[PDB]
Amino acid sequence: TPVILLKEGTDSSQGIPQLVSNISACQVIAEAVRTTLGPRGMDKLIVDGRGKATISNDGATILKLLDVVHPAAKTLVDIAKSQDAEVGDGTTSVTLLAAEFLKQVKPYVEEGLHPQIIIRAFRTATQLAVNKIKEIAVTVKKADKVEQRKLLEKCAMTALSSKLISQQKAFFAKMVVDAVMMLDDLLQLKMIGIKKVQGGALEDSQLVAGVAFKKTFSYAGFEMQPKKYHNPKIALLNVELELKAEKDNAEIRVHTVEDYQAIVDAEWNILYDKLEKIHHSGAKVVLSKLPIGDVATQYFADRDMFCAGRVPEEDLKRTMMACGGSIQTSVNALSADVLGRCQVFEETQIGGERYNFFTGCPKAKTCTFILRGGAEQFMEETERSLHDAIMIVRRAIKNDSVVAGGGAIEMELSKYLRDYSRTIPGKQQLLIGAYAKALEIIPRQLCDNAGFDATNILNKLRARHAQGGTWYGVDINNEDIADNFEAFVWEPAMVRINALTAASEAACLIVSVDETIKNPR
Amino acid sequence: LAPVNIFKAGADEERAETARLTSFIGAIAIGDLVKSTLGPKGMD
Amino acid sequence: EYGRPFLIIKDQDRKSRLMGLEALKSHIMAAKAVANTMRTSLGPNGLDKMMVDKDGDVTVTNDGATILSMMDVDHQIAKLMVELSKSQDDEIGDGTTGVVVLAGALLEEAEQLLDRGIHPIRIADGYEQAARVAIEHLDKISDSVLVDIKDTEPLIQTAKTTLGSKVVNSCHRQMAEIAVNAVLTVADMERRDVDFELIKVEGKVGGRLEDTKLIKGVIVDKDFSHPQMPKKVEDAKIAILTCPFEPPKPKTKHKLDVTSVEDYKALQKYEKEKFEEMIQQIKETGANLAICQWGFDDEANHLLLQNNLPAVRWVGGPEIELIAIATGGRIVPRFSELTAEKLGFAGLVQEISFGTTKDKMLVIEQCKNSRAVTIFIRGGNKMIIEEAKRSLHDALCVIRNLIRDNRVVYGGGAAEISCALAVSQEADKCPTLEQYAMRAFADALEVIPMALSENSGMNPIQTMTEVRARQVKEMNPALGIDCLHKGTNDMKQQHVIETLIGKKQQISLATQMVRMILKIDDIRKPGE
Ligand SMILES: Nc1ncnc2c1ncn2[C@@H]1O[C@H](COP(=O)(O)OP(=O)(O)O)[C@@H](O)[C@H]1O
Ligand SMILES: Nc1ncnc2c1ncn2[C@@H]1O[C@H](COP(=O)(O)OP(=O)(O)O)[C@@H](O)[C@H]1O
Ligand SMILES: [Mg+2]
Ligand SMILES: [Mg+2]
Repeated sequence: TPVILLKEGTDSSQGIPQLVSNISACQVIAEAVRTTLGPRGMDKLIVDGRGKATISNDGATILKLLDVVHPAAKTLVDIAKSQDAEVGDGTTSVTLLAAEFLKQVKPYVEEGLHPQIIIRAFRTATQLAVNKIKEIAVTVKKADKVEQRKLLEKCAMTALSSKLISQQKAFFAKMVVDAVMMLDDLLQLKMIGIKKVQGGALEDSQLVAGVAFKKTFSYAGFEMQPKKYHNPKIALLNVELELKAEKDNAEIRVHTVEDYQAIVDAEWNILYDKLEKIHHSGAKVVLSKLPIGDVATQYFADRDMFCAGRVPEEDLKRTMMACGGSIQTSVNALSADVLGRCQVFEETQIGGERYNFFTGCPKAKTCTFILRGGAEQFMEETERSLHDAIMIVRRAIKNDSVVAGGGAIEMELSKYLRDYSRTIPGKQQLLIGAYAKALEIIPRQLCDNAGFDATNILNKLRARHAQGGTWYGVDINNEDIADNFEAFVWEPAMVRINALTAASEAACLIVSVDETIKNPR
Repeated sequence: LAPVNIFKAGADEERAETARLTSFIGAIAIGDLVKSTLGPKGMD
Repeated sequence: EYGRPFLIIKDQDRKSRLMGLEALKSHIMAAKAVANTMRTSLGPNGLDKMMVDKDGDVTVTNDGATILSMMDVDHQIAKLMVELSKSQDDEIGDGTTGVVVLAGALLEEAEQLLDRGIHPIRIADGYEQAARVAIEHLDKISDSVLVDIKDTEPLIQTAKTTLGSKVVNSCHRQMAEIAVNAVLTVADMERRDVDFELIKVEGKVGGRLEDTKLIKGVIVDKDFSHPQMPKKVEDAKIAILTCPFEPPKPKTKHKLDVTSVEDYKALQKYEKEKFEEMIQQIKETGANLAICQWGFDDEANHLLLQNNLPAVRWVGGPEIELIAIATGGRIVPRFSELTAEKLGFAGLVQEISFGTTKDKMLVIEQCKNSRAVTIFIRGGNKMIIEEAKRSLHDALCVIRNLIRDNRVVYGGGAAEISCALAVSQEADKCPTLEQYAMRAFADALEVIPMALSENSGMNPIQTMTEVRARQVKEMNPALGIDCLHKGTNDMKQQHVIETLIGKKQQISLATQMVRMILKIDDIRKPGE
């Protein structure tokens, strides 16, 4: 009391009440994104301190924009981020799953049960569920060259069914599949460019098997040179082409006016040497990351050539990959093997802007998207929707197993776990039962968002699954139950496996905390 | 006036009657300010 | 365990929230307000708005895009409406105020359906299907025009229709013809593209609005470099230079050491030798007038004067390239590279002087076939000049749209009435609870004729019903609202014409924006 142990202002809480409070906070976090799930899901608008707004349906984004400061609640944000990083789809199912796991075992915690029994039960249940998912998933060994594209198209269509571009999904899915059939063996995401141009309808978006990029700042003379070519050769450069000092360290000392004139002529001779070396290689289009002067612009205009400067590095690498040359930092050897080759080059007007198009390359490992919308958040949400489909297609190319969506696999796992629980005695039975009952929050949320009676549909689904109907889920349009494997609602098994592992890990971590201490400041 | 606020704080809007009243008052005031200096016997 | 107030979100005590229909309803209200501001600015009988800037400047305008751009709004739905209008301006250029009215009417009509127990996704789906039906029907009633230099009459009629709603309508035949001539002179026909950097629009206060003219040359805000040079040339051979009239100078660091008297005298001779050399190099090639991007010296100025060769100083880069394209010359960076084949030719170069002020301007005219054209606007107010510029831009954009696609429809509300009839007829065959959404779309598609009638001083419901009955009875989709009171309801003989892409864009863009608005159910924002 004269001298205290810790610094003044340290806040400590311990016992059952703090665990119950943590479980309560997780419910609020899950409620924040509860009604964004399914074909009938809405979306949220968030405004920050500066005034900019953002409209989203993606769970990870919404959780990121919320300034959560509760230590127990931050875990649900972390698991959503991890799920987004790994598979790219399913960042709301995991949150609801974790919250339901906590809420179903809250009453047992209230009775005074040791949390390690709960943790053991969760670990056993998760292992059993993952093994069942790996067992019952459908795969084809040597499917086809055409039955291997249709599967990816179905996966993309399912991935787009709850987004802003749902009505045009059949139009978009196709495109994204093509996008990932050109991306080599590493499938780098930087090889796909996304360009967003204001004005236009959503059906005016396009995919170019080639490259396209915006017009750069230009000097006088740019409007006096041709703007269409048929078989051009492209020179990609990393050299600054303008009249300038040779080096910052340079210094010139001279004694006669004749040598003064010679020095004056030397710079022009150097610049013209570079320009003639570029010209004699046969190139018709030149691109450079470094500035191009007005003298070079007029020189190229006088010989019917096209030039661009300050091109972004990503666009230049993309052009290299599409056309097949190499970036040159020197002009002393511009051979035929270091130049690109396209089939059409053009500059076109797209809704108030000018865009350069290189098209007609069949050896291209690159595609580019042009998205047409009506407002900034519209194209941003379109791009966010397309990213999920891209990631799903990449994951589906490697491992190709598919399970049915709509809640079929949730109910199958719930039935399996309930059948397993009756075998073992003790509190393990009750805990496995709670875990099994927590798995049917997905079909219930689908029905609730749609606007049905969830109790009747859940009873019918339970009866259908217990009898026999492995792939039976909810039909939203017909307001009933239906086979979701013949209605083509497919999704890779990695999504469910990762979601279960992450949700179980978060629940186990949150349950095992005894007390919380906060230091001042 | 609609209950929802469309404008920032300090922004202002005047509609038909008030707009015409303001415009006509301003124009007539400007005219009568300088009426007095017209013709061979105007003042300064 | 006493769940006392525990913190989840930073600044939880000041932030607000709205959930459910109430939030939805709020959005609708905001949208309606915005639309009700623009409704009175539609048609040939519409009025204008006056915006006072943040620094006190005044702008009198009629464009929807500019109106929504200068407003400072706080509600997010208002900003979405502003951006919808801006996008329509960006692609088409005309029809910036019809789209916001259509969106506001659509949102208003969705309210009663929301009150009857319909999921907003169902309303959005019905709107999308109705929009597809309307767009499919729209190109079935469209006629082509023909785009060719010889005729130019349909294009003049289209520009007249576009300009009929502006304050420039006191002389809109002249301005329509100016716009069509300018676009036809600049346009590229094989690639079907035009470039607005080759059209220079600029105005000067004073004179009369009818003094506005078209110059198939260039006009710059400069004058000759010596007060005693001649004010006109009639066979101009233009030499275009990028180098200043000074002795050369290397860019890298340099020093010239003077160590004696002979070195001093040699440098002194070298200077004037350089001056005489550059003047002689200019004169030898046969040039008659010189144009420079940079400044001169006193010696260079007097040497240009003494050798009977006028010059212009300190002209900008874009002006240099426009003069090069107009006169057919080439831009050279040195005197050594000047040759007789790189000179441009101009039939007349003159220095024009305006009224009691000291200003001057330089005009280059009577060039050969030129790809650069200038619009010269006059008027007695600055606001008049600004609005004339905006109206001319609208006309140019419309003619560009006609260049891109050459089939048109008829205005006055005829197209909207026909589309509404088609949508309702299709909706009569839809029994799957979606007929309500289609009928809402058809009802909200009929606010344009009603707005036109209300602005013109007639009675909306009776006029619209009469025209609808006539269209059903007869078989012509070219019957609209007689806004100018010429007696006839037929828009094909009244010559009211609009582009098809404009209508298609209005419908599709408004529908997609409405669908985006309907999807939102939650909103979180900090308090103030
Ligand atoms: N056509 C469909 N019919 C029924 N359910 C569907 C359909 N398409 C998708 N779903 C369901 O939507 C749910 C996911 O919605 P979504 O917002 O994508 O959540 P997440 O991003 O977590 O996957 C999945 O459980 C899936 O079963
Ligand atoms: N002579 C006319 N008679 C009837 N309607 C007209 C006439 N001229 C224009 N309109 C109508 O005016 C509308 C255009 O409104 P306007 O004020 O020009 O702005 P915007 O073109 O941006 O909609 C068109 O729907 C057209 O049908
Ligand atoms: Mg998803
Ligand atoms: Mg108009």
